[PDB]
Amino acid sequence: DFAISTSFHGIHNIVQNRSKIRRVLWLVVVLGSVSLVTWQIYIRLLNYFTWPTTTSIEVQYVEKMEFPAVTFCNLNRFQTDAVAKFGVIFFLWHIVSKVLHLQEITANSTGSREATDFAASHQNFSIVEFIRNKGFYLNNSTLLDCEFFGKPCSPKDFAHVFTEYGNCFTFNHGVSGRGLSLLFNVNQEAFTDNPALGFVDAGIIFVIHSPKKVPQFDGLGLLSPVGMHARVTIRQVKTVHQEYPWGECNPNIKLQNFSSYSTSGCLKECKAQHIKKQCGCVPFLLPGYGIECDLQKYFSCVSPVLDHIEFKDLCTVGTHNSSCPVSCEEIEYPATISYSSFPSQKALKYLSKKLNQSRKYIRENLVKIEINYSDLNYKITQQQKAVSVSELLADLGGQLGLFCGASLITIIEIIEYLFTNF
Amino acid sequence: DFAISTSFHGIHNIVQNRSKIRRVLWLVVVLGSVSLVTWQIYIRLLNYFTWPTTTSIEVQYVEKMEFPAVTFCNLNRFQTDAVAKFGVIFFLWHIVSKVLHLQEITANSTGSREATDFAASHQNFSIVEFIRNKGFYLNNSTLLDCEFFGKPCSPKDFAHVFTEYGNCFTFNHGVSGRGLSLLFNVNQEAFTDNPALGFVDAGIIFVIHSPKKVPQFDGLGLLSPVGMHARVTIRQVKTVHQEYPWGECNPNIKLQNFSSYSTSGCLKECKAQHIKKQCGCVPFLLPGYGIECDLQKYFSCVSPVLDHIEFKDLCTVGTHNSSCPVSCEEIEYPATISYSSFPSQKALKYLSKKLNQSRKYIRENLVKIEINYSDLNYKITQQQKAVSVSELLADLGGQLGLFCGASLITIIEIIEYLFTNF
Amino acid sequence: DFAISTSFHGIHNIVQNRSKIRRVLWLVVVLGSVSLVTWQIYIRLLNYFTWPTTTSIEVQYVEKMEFPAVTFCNLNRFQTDAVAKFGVIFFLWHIVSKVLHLQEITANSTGSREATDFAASHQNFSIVEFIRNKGFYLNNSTLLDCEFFGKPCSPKDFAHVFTEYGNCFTFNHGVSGRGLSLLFNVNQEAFTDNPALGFVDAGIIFVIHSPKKVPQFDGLGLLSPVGMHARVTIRQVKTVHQEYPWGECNPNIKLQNFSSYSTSGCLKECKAQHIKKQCGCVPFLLPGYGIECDLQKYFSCVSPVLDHIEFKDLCTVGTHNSSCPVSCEEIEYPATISYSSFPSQKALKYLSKKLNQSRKYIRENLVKIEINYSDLNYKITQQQKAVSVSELLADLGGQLGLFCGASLITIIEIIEYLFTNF
Repeated sequence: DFAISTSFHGIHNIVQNRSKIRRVLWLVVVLGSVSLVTWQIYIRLLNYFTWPTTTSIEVQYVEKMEFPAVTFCNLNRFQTDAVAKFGVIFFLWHIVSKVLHLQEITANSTGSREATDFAASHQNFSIVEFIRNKGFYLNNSTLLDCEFFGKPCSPKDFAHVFTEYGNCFTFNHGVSGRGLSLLFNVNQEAFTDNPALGFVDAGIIFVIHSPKKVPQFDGLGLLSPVGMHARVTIRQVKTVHQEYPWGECNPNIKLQNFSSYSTSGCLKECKAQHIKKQCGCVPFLLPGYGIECDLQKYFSCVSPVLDHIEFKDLCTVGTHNSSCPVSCEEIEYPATISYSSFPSQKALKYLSKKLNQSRKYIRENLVKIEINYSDLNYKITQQQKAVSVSELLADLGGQLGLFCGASLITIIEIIEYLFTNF
Repeated sequence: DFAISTSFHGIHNIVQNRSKIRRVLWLVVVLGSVSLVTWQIYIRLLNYFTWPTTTSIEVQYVEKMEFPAVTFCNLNRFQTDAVAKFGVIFFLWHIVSKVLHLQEITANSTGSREATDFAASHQNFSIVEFIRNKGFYLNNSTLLDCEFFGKPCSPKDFAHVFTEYGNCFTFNHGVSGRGLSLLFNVNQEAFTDNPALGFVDAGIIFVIHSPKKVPQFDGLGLLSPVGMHARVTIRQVKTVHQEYPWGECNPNIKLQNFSSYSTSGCLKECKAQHIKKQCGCVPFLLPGYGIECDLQKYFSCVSPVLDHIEFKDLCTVGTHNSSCPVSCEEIEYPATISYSSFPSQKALKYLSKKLNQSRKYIRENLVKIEINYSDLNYKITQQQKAVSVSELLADLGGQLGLFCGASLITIIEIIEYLFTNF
Repeated sequence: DFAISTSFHGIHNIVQNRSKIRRVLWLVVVLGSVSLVTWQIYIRLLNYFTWPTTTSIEVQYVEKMEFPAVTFCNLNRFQTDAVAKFGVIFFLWHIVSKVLHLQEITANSTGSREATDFAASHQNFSIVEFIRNKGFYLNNSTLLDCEFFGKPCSPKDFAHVFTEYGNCFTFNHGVSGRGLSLLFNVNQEAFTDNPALGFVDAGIIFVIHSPKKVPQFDGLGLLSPVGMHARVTIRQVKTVHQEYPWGECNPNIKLQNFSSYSTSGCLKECKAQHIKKQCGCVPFLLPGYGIECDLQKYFSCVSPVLDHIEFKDLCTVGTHNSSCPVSCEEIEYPATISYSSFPSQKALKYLSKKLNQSRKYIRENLVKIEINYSDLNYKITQQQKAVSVSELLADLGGQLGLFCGASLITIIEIIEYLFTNF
């Protein structure tokens, strides 16, 4: 009956051939293969739900490509004559800058006692005004030369930015073997800072970032010494992550003002929100999230909260569980650096006359940098959903067909046959 | 009739079972699944024609492996006494070297006016002869020490090459922790060049490349300063690209003399052809493509053409559309550089007596380099044709079999049945 | 008969339809597709046995991650006053240290003749005791400052290790922008070594490695000069290899004491075994493999054997054939280094008073290092068995079903039908 009609292989022999050996043997093979189908399909479905993925890598030359943004800060942060009689500022800036650098601060120290006593008295003091006026600055005396792809550029092409290093200036703000070339005058005789707080090195610190991202110096910025010429070759490396089941991304999350999401952006936004809860003001190093806090509130309100946030781990990053998951698309600019003695014996005496300064000054103040695109200047890494629902529906077809030659229509036939029997 | 014979599932129920509920319901399921097959197969075929690809990465230690070729140039390009009374050469070389470095040249400048007036008069002048004789050279006084895998090597092991930096010498021309060790004497007192043209740094510039490729310094070469010891660890990174439909490669294109194709080689060959069209001679910095041009023709014929070629973008690179597509196989040598103070207080007085020169001279002239193979010194990235025609023919079989249990024979049966009906 | 029962498509037409055109044509299509099945399946099986693989890449931020171990050595290896009257030690250490550095040694040289004459006489001499007492040491006078994630650390946190550089000390032995910060005092006035043997540079040499691996300096260690501050950013890059058929790994091999396998560990264990065969003692630079050899046996027994081992290539590495195959899991710490002038003009006079030494001493002795984790501090590369037996059994099902709609049950039916005919 159903054996002659069903397309399930084997069963037709069971009824059609009634020989004892065949009538019994054929059913055994039917049972044997049928149980094999269930195991194989089970393995297939089990593997699918693990959410496997595979990656694709592309590397190419991009003749005309968008140069990134680069921000520069002086390793000496304050004007020498603006801090000679106002040494308290180093501890005040340390406390105030605790938002960006989370390095802890030791209470009862001599420095922290002087600053606290000062803040309680000089409540008018505006740290932002002081640091803006009495810090590093881009000027004809500070940026001796600069060129972008052979076109001269001026200090007016740099946008000012605040950072734990004080005033910082970013270039290119919002071809192989070509890029940005600069020449700085660190002017150690004019800019200084406290060495007792760990600021001993002299030079320029910079970070290369996308124009849409706020630079994050921390302990991550690159360095360049005085008296050497640094050649930096950068390559753009982009990576794409799948959503939570396949990757750690989470496109649902969006930052304030619906701005493009970035892991660093979430952390800054996350911290700013908490500080605005415990205290009614936000530090000026987190610009757009509200009002600026007074000097005193840094010691009383903002400082304890930052310790609490770190202590309770309220700003986790990374996994999708984290408050700041990995971004869907990550853009990175790996760099390799080589050095040459910048002032040559011929050039040393040429610059000495041109800049009207002694040769000793030149060797100790001038920093020369050169950031270029390599030849193979592009690379994309893609995470791919190895198998989709359409892809799985093919694999299950092969196994089911291979061992039994069945089909979804065959299953319906069996169910109908069982229903009649019931 | 055909229902009892066709293997297309479902239809057998339509005719065999004539019950109103079943006779109608079964056809509905047949129609439902049949339309599902077309959508799924359409998605499969649509995805196939996108030419997807997947990559494979292999990393391994190669005990005995072919060391690449390395070429060195002095950052000071001319002998001091050969150019003291012949300062015009700096602008002459700048104009002549415009083939390699495409940096533009400002007309009406004082330097360019003197050179042009000189060229109009000294038409006998042979720039190649001058630069070859009056430039950098490898000698016992310039290459103090050199060793390759523990075997001493001599200046005779270096092959001379012309470059925008003048005379350049390449080593190894056509094991972990071992490689090439060198010690140079830049001799700033003997080699100089114009700082007003942007040559201010002193040291050695070199590039690591395959022995079959002409070095391309441009703004891509690595640097090494005087008075420091540079340790460079290299790793060979090979990548393979599929043909145009799957990748950007194009194996059909081949260079002159059927030489191995390379993106840089195509650019040089492309430029040489155009210059030979507008002008009857080729610059000597493009060696094998014809005759050498006179000094005057550089100012009159070659220089304007290069601007035109860049202006019209006649030498695009990268995509398969480009005149110089990406090579099928790319070999790259990423490098990481570390530095130490080369002359120690003990060695400084040892070299002072050995070389019979003052300690000040040693600190400002000697350059020490060391290029080594890392432990994990190899890596291959392969682009693979994810699905071939054989691979696709399995996926289409699974979907067709799964939802209808049909086969290419089943389709022929339907066509024949329709033909009889027609 | 069998045509009406077999599920192999096409054959049913052969018997059922007896029209000359159809009776013959249908069999032709049956034959045509059947031969196509064999070719397609043959291609599938042939491709499977090549053992293809595909790779997956994951990159993420790890907020709290295990910092690696770092070991430091001084580029000057011996105390100046301990070797002034005992200059033979340089050649003795060169011979003894030949186990780690395999650089050959020239017999009949003046140095090797003095050392050999000394060894034959001073057979009591214990090289291990001398180097331990009369070498580099970590001390308050040598490690001026050190901090780990903001927590001060002391010389007692470093574990002593022997190396070709003499005494070496490893930190962290068995968060983004944070790590290890150090300040060394190379004290060139106290440590020296032979420049005639190729030790001319002064500074610090270090290698970053997993805590479970013995450091391998060789020509692979990183460098840091005196008078500059080096910022090292590291990222953990882990790779996994499949077994021999798919990759070069070989999990069966295990080291002595069933310790975790590592390519470098196998080489050290391999060499130690051979030396213990030809000679009855093992060098103390291979610690755990047996007894220490006498001073004389280094010249007589150990030295010739090492040449023989290298000459006969008894310690191959890499491929699964090699005596020391690639490890199943490889952990690597790529690093990028940037530099700044360490003593600023403000800090130079601050440290001069603090350390009670002249400014010239500071510039020539102090080394500052800083090893940090980057933001994207993790990465895993996985090699995957592209197709398993379950995966293959789907592809063979699609091809067989597509062209003939057959199944493993169909094949059995044919075999039984042929048996009856036979």
